Amino acid sequence: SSQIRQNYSTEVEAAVNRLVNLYLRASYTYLSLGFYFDRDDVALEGVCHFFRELAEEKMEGAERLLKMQNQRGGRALFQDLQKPSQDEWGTTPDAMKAAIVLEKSLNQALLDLHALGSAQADPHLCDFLESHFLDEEVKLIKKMGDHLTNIQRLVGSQAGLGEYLFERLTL
Amino acid sequence: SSQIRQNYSTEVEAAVNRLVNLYLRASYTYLSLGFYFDRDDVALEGVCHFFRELAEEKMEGAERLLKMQNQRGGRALFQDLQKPSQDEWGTTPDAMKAAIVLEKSLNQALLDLHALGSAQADPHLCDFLESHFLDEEVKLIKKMGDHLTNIQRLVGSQAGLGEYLFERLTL
Amino acid sequence: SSQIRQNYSTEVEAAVNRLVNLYLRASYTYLSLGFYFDRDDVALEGVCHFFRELAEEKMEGAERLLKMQNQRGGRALFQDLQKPSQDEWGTTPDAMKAAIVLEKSLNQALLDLHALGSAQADPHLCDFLESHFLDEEVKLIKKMGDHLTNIQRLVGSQAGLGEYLFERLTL
Amino acid sequence: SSQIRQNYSTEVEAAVNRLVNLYLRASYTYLSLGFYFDRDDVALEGVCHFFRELAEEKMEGAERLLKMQNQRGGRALFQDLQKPSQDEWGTTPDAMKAAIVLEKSLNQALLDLHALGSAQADPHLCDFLESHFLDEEVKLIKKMGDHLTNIQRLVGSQAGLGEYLFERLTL
Amino acid sequence: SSQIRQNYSTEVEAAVNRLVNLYLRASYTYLSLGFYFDRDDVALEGVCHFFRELAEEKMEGAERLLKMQNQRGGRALFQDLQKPSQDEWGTTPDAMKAAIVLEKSLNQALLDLHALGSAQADPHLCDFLESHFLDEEVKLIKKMGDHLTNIQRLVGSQAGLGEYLFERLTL
Amino acid sequence: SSQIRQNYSTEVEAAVNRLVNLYLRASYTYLSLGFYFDRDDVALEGVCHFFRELAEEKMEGAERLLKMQNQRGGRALFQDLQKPSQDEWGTTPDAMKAAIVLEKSLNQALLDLHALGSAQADPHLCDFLESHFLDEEVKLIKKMGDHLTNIQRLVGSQAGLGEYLFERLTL
Repeated sequence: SSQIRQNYSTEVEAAVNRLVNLYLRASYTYLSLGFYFDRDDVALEGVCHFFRELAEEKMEGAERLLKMQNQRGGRALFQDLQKPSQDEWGTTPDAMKAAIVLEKSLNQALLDLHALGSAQADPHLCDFLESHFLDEEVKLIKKMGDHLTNIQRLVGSQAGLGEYLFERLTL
Repeated sequence: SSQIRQNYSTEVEAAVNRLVNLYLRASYTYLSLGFYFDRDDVALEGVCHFFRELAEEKMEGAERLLKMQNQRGGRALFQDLQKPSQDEWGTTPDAMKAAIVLEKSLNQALLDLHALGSAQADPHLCDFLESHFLDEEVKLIKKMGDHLTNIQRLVGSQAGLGEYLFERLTL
Repeated sequence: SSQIRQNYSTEVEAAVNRLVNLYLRASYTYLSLGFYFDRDDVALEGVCHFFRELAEEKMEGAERLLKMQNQRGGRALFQDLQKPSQDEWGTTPDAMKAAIVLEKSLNQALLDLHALGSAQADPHLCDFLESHFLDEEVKLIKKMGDHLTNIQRLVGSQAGLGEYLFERLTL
Repeated sequence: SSQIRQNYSTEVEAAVNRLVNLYLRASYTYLSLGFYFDRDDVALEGVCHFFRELAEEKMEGAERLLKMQNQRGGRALFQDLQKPSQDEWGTTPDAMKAAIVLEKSLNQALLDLHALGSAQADPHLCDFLESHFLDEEVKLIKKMGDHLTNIQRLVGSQAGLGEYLFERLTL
Repeated sequence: SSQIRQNYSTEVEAAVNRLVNLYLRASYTYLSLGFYFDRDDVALEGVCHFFRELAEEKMEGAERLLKMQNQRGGRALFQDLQKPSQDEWGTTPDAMKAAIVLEKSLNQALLDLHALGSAQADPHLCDFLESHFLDEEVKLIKKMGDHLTNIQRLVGSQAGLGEYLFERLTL
Repeated sequence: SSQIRQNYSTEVEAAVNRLVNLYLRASYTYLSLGFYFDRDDVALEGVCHFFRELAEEKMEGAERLLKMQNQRGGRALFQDLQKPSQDEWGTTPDAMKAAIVLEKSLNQALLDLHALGSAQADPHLCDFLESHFLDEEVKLIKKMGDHLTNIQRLVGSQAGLGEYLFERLTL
């Protein structure tokens, strides 16, 4: 048995492994989003960069979860990673909506894990999530909502022109 | 009685306290304008920053009035501060029009106080207002008019696109 | 409905708006305290500076609450601001006691909101308060208690002399 | 009665004093461990330094607890400090095992205090512990487990040689 | 049809997508290897760092392949990523052998793609692989063989001690 | 038996262990004095700092004794540490008198050990004490006497005011 594990439930251990899978899946989704916007027939560089940077952020999240798993004496277990939900991602608003869906799903998983940690009286977990994950998600989701509002306002006017201007002047 | 007060009428003293209330009310209005434009469903950062900066400017004006009140030997008296006139502020032109209404009201209050000071033969007051308030108001109102003209020219063309471009390229 | 709001109760949203009002009221109270000590017939500069700095701190608190409200997808609503409870604030101990009453009231409002957030299973709110508000209040209240003890020890000896020495050597 | 105390239970106050005693006892234990490894007939400098540094860390923890006690308006009460459990500490693995026992005991005391604070609805305490104590303990216990694994792997091979190599190349 | 594609076969396009999957799978495998060596009951930091760095290198390879796919006018298509072949990776020699198996498999896939490109008379592909992938693989495989020889020589002597010394003095 | 011990009596060895206990007890006493003056209802920061610094000095003394014990080939033995003689320490003169009592007791223990070393013809011990302990004690006791004289002169005049002025202008 583990020489360091203390107050770390099998329930939380399993939930952390599942959350790693979710973060790696998110990273994969963002890899796909980024490279779609790099296509010569899409060609929105600021959008490609926005999603490639998020791919990296989600990988960092997964790594942080895995370091914590080992810090607590749990055992990292990896599962197959499902491919992203789409092969083509449409226009900038389509993609930004998909991103917000994805983050809200990650945020609910974090909230669910926090609730489990509170049920399990695991304050270290609760602190860990609050400190590195919950505020980052709220900030990111707010940024994405601001972006969606701007993109929608622009493409309601003139879609092609609006997409270009958002990419050039916001991203 | 005050050991320093000299040539400072009760009329001007009361009028200065009223003008402080007006400046604090203006500050409050600008706080509300700023945070409305920070909403995820409005999301015009340059507009939020424009009004938050004015909130600070109006607080500075109130503070300057209060320092002067004490310099002259008058007594600062504070009243309840009424909430801003609106909870939601519409589009950028709506908000800029409301700002100009608000500043013209502050400018008339300054002009009224200057007239009172002249009637009371109070040249220190007259100098104080001219030096720190009257030119600032004229400059600010000119800037706001220039902004309104630009915003109107833009949103007459294509409203969503125009609002975005003003926020990105002027503010 | 809000495109970003998630796990943010109407109860907490309303409570945050109420707490903003409380912080702005506190800011106003401190504005009044500060300028009272700037009067030529009170003339305690270090005391004026102490309270003017707190006025600014409480405004910053209100602004932080309002940024968070929008981050979560709630809607800032502003109410009339009641004037401070006094027009004149007595001696330095009187003023410091009033300050401690005021902070304890803000601290209880924070504790009450934290309890609501815990009842609503809102860990982001709980983290937000703990990180930016609860330790600041405990630190500030400790400083104020230390000051009150010192002022009381001094003015028990010789009131005028003691008030002067506190202002010159502590503030 | 205390002019600053607010939402700070007698239960938590007493528990904090007990935790101070535990941290000072731990500091004492580490003082003893350190100087044992400084003996000419033990002579493992990196091990002496490892434990002397922990002695200092635990004293810092006690000091932080005591500052917090006063910040909250509680009263520090000190008890006799029991001497460490051993006069001689064996080999490096013996000592590292004893260290892990000691830290797990401190970590359980922290967890117990956090639970009490949660029962008492004391979020400031909960934040304090999470921010300065709970992650430090988890990090330190992980480091100690890593060290124990390495020392065990080495001394299973050739005990004297392995002890030397750990001290020279890890510590 | 693509406005830029020229001399880029559907065969090579599909083979590039498959090679991306292989590189992402390799990255995943290295993530797992790295975190296994970070376990408190394995605790070989230099080994964890060696494999975590390779995880990053393989992700970079995948990204380079994907940039090239778009440069040529092909379409990135992503598939499910299978989990690594093991959940626990044994001792340092076990892990290094598994790494060499993995790289030889990547190198054969590169050789196979180069042969296809030569059959398809696609010199750009051939240059791309030679310039960014084929020499990197040969260098990395040589390093891994050197490491395996050293680890084997050490653990043939005294396994625990040898594993430690390799981690401390080579990695 | 010890491979280094030479001219180091069992009598001096035991006396050094006892003196370590005395220095650690003194350190503890100073910890208590310091935190008493940090209470919100005592609130004399310069006094808290004066005693917290002495706590650290006495710990350093204990550490120096323990390094010397091992240098000579003796064996450090630790005993239970009795809690300080008081839970509350009164006014600044009360506390300074208690400090002088405490230092005079440490100084007599040093003198007693020096006499023992001279009886045992142990010149290294005699040099050690003279070089690191005896002049430090004489300097510290002189400083404390100077402080007591000043505090007494001040609080004979007006106790609260005098206590404040000493803390602000001497400490």
